[PDB]
Amino acid sequence: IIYDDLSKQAVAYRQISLLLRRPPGREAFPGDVFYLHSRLLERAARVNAEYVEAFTKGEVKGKTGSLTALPIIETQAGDVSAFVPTNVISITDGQIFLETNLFNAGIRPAVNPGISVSRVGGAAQTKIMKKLSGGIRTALAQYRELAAFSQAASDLDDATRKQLDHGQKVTELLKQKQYAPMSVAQQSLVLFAAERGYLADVELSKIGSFEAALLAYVDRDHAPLMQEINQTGGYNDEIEGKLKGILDSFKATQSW
Amino acid sequence: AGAKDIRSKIASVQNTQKITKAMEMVAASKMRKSQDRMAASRPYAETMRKVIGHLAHGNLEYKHPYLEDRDVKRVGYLVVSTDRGLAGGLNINLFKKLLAEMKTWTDKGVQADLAMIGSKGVSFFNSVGGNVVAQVTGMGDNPSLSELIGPVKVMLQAYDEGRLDKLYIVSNKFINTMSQVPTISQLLPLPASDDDDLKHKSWDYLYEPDPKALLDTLLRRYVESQVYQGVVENLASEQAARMVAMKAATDNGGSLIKELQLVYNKARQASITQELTEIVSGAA
Repeated sequence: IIYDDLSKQAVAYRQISLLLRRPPGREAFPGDVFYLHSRLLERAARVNAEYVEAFTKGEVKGKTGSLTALPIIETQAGDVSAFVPTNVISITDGQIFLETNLFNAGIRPAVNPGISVSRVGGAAQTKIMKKLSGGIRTALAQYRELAAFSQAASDLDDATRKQLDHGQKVTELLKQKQYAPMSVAQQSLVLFAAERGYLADVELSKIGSFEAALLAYVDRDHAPLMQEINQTGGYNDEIEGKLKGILDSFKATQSW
Repeated sequence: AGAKDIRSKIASVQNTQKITKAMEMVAASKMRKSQDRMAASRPYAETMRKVIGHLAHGNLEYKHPYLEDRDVKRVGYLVVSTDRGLAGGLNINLFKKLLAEMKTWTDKGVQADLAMIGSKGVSFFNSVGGNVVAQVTGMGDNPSLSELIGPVKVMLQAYDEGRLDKLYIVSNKFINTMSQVPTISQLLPLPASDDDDLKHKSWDYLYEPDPKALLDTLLRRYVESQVYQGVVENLASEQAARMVAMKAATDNGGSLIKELQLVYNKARQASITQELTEIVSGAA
């Protein structure tokens, strides 16, 4: 379930409540504005099979149902510390923070690491995704901070240089077109290529081409592995070896 | 904190930003004038070097203490620094490179020796405790060779007395308008510059009064000239470094204005909301 703007709902409760003369609080919302978004969102949940069985009078056995919620909040000037944004951050299991400076720089989708978090944890993710992703999040946050200080003065010590190159290539690798979804096999190949070092010798202006060619290469020849990884998200040494062969052979044999 | 004093801060930082922009413009222009003064310093030194090559690599190649190579027992550095701040790390980078090499020689048991141009280096190596035997300061943006004569004469006296075996100049190099680098180069004993020609057969100088006397005066003038060239290049490097530093400062000041204004506007809106809540909830 998607809620397109909970901030506009909060405005609506402001209008009804103030028209009923209820005394306002911070930013003129009622204190009941926490309870509003609380009881709405708290319905979204996953329920155990005993509840499903008791509810449906035993017509469904052993299954477990769920409702997944992606609420949307519009916030002024990127201020994450205003009242209603802070209330909803206090209710969800995490947030995805989109930064206008990244978006204007053409880095899209403009996800900001460090502020964005998923408090549920890696339990949601599949095995191959969890193993290949790992510390990519904090590496990106640290790359951005390092770029902040590197802009200020010149102190380059060769590991800083390679950290910067890696971070810049990863950010160029993360951007993606609108209405262009890609499956877990494609995502896992992309992450594998990024973190097993294969993007060495590859230009930043070539990164998008490198991906287009690689996904076409794996769609053409080693398709059965794609079917396997899309069926079960299993990370084995056998599958790592196959991926290693695919990336070795692509990097050595193909062009982009 | 409080929106009236926040607005006061905003005005103050805006005024600061204007003045740093002005300083960037001025630094660029001064860089231009000092790099014109740099080119005029070349011809004197280079024609002097052609004469010195004619005599020193000619068949009349006298063995002069300035011209000969001997084992290092003591070593000296002539060091150029600014009289003025806001130049970024130019002085500190140069001093770090100097500290590295000065450590390397003194581990060989070699006593170090220092002569300082500009007051920043004087203060720095007084804090470090370096062995400073001569200094000149307050030349500002109008250096002159006659002022350099003192420290270089001291170092030269120690050199031909045999006390110092090698003598460097420590200075930044104005490689580009956009980039500069700290350097250490040996000025005594005379480096083995290629400086080869055989046309001297056709025009051999009539040495009045003596050849060796003229050669000594030429070497002394050459060392003086090289020191002046290094000083002028370090001045141009100072102007370029201050230019880039003021550019960075102006940008950071603007980037701080854009945050203080968000704080101010949020406080403005909150104050209006709270006062009007008190008034409306105050009635009846």
